Amino acid sequence: QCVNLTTRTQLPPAYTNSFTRGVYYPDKVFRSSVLHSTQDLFLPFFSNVT
Amino acid sequence: RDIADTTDAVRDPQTLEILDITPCSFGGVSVITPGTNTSNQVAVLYQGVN
Amino acid sequence: NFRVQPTESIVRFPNITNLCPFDEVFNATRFASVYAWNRKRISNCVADYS
Ligand SMILES: *[C@@H]1O[C@H](CO)[C@@H](O)[C@H](O)[C@H]1NC(C)=O
Ligand SMILES: *[C@@H]1O[C@H](CO)[C@@H](O)[C@H](O)[C@H]1NC(C)=O
Ligand SMILES: *[C@@H]1O[C@H](CO)[C@@H](O)[C@H](O)[C@H]1NC(C)=O
Ligand SMILES: *[C@@H]1O[C@H](CO)[C@@H](O)[C@H](O)[C@H]1NC(C)=O
Ligand SMILES: *[C@@H]1O[C@H](CO)[C@@H](O)[C@H](O)[C@H]1NC(C)=O
Repeated sequence: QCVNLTTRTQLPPAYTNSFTRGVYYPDKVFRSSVLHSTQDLFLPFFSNVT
Repeated sequence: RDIADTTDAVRDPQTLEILDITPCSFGGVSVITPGTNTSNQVAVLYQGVN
Repeated sequence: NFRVQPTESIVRFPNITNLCPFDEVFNATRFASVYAWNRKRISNCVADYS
């Protein structure tokens, strides 16, 4: 079964300044007072989040 | 892990406790002797261990 | 140099998880036929072959 909903208010999405969000834990390890340099799949700061 | 990037604490997977791993406690051997003509006995110094 | 040699080796891993359903395939009262065989796919578990 499938019914056409229609009423498509076709509006474009906007852009927002992603400031510092999107930082996760790159590995499964504990570090205490350690500044660690990683390289992994990340979201850059001040990005254009939709 | 630590600043030197080595394993020093692991999580016990059955009982959820946190242990720490202090190393194998090796060291050097320094032998304190007079001359062979003077005497024949030595003293042994172990480098920096309890 | 002196190194404190290890006394024993211990292997510690996570507790036994959910078992694979070998009880259903082996202790069923009535099995199927030869031309019609029930293909059961078993995954996401540890297979106890003991
Ligand atoms: C919804 O409308 C479109 C318009 O072309 C049509 O192609 C489609 O079949 C319709 N959906 C259903 C479920 O009939
Ligand atoms: C991305 O964000 C910046 C900051 O507001 C903005 O100037 C720029 O136009 C945006 N990019 C697009 C394609 O709109
Ligand atoms: C694993 O089994 C032990 C019993 O030896 C139990 O004390 C422990 O809580 C179990 N682990 C988990 C995560 O339940
Ligand atoms: C031991 O005795 C004296 C004092 O060191 C020295 O002059 C002598 O040559 C030595 N004798 C040996 C090493 O045989
Ligand atoms: C070894 O460690 C204990 C623990 O406090 C200490 O009392 C003792 O003095 C230490 N001995 C040496 C030789 O470092």
